[PDB]
Amino acid sequence: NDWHFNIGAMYEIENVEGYGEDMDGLAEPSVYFNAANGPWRIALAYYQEGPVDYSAGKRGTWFDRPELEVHYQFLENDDFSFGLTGGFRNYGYHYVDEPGKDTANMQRWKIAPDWDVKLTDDLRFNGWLSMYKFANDLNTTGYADTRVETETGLQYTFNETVALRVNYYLERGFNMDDSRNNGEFSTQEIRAYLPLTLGNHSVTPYTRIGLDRWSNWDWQDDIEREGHDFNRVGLFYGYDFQNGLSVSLEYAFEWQDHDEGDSDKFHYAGVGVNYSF
Ligand SMILES: CCCCCCCCO[C@@H]1O[C@H](CO)[C@@H](O)[C@H](O)[C@H]1O
Ligand SMILES: CCCCCCCCO[C@@H]1O[C@H](CO)[C@@H](O)[C@H](O)[C@H]1O
Ligand SMILES: CCCCCCCCO[C@@H]1O[C@H](CO)[C@@H](O)[C@H](O)[C@H]1O
Ligand SMILES: CCCCCCCCO[C@@H]1O[C@H](CO)[C@@H](O)[C@H](O)[C@H]1O
Ligand SMILES: CCCCCCCCO[C@@H]1O[C@H](CO)[C@@H](O)[C@H](O)[C@H]1O
Ligand SMILES: CCCCCCCCO[C@@H]1O[C@H](CO)[C@@H](O)[C@H](O)[C@H]1O
Ligand SMILES: CCCCCCCCO[C@@H]1O[C@H](CO)[C@@H](O)[C@H](O)[C@H]1O
Ligand SMILES: CCCCCCCCO[C@@H]1O[C@H](CO)[C@@H](O)[C@H](O)[C@H]1O
Ligand SMILES: CCCCCCCCCCCC[N+](C)(C)[O-]
Ligand SMILES: OC[C@H]1O[C@@H](O)[C@H](O)[C@@H](O)[C@@H]1O
Repeated sequence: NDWHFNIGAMYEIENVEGYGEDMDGLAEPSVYFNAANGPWRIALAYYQEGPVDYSAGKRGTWFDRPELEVHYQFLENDDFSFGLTGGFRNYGYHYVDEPGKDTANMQRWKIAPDWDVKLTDDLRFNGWLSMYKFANDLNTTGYADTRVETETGLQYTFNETVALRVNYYLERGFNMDDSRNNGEFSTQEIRAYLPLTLGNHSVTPYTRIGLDRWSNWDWQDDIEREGHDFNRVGLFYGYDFQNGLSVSLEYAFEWQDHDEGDSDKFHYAGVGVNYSF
């Protein structure tokens, strides 16, 4: 048909309390492009994660992450939309003072059906399920070869200005390859959002309530990545000029109730820009 394209840049931040120092902030630059015809979406992304910049470069384990995906929109229509994504991703780890470690490259393969089913003129049952295989350098990297993920639930529309999404979120890492044991975990949350849609402004308060969560790792005392889920309240802002230029702001406070002397607390901040054409 016609072709559509986007390009954008997002910069995110993730902190931990207190003052302190617990050590001491992540930074997540990233850029994307997508296109754009028909039931076909082509996407590529570049992401990178590491400690808060200050680079001599005396950094700390960081990692970069090319991404490519293609999405096929089988059926779209007000009754029952259905869709699919295959994805490939590469984690390019660079360890900095982790004895026994220099560098890793683990791949992730992704198969994610998605859906939007009408229930009434005010209720929808939308969602995505996502199946992954992770490939090389697992021992080094700690991932677990297989992982399921899904966020699905109900949307109710008060009117063109206010909506309510309440979802079940589930994330299981497990190993298909007995015997490997590394990165096994399970997360369950309820997620609730109230997308406010005020002309060009867009605000969404939201929250994640953990149902049950267990891991194999970050407690006493392992380093941090995927995944990695916390109770949070957050708010997302978004503005569309109709240029084709949008920007966004998001902030979220996350906690973990504990039995130590008190409890671990996190901050997320996140600005984006997107341009359509
Ligand atoms: C893909 C590129 C998106 C924009 C990159 C983020 C721009 C800011 O880069 C920033 O340098 C500054 C040091 O004062 C700080 O504000 C940030 O912590 C640092 O990462
Ligand atoms: C990644 C997007 C590819 C777009 C190709 C379909 C046509 C849209 O843009 C196209 O660029 C092509 C060369 O790049 C030419 O064949 C077309 O004449 C030009 O219109
Ligand atoms: C720009 C739109 C033209 C369609 C691009 C080629 C695909 C047309 O063919 C489609 O592909 C599907 C596989 O994804 C199959 O279910 C069927 O062969 C068909 O519906
Ligand atoms: C045969 C080894 C790879 C050859 C290059 C292209 C074929 C890759 O095909 C497969 O993609 C799968 C995605 O689900 C992965 O699980 C596998 O690691 C891979 O072998
Ligand atoms: C995301 C918002 C959650 C509320 C929507 C689902 C509430 C579950 O309630 C259900 O709703 C159906 C629609 O009338 C009723 O017909 C069912 O009998 C009832 O069990
Ligand atoms: C509208 C939002 C729906 C919330 C549903 C909460 C209960 C979900 O059902 C869940 O199915 C899981 C499959 O992994 C089981 O393992 C869990 O025991 C069960 O709680
Ligand atoms: C994972 C790194 C942070 C990116 C967060 C994107 C915006 C806020 O996270 C939420 O995720 C949902 C996924 O189903 C989106 O549908 C919501 O609109 C969005 O508010
Ligand atoms: C995606 C590309 C981003 C380029 C952004 C360049 C603009 C720099 O952003 C700066 O914001 C500050 C607010 O604290 C103001 O004080 C400055 O006037 C402004 O230049
Ligand atoms: C189960 C229904 C729950 C309603 C959904 C509202 C979730 C948003 C959380 C609000 C936090 C934002 N606030 C109010 C502090 O500004
Ligand atoms: O569509 C929302 C997307 O969010 C991402 O964070 C998930 O990893 C994808 O599987 C999902 O499709």
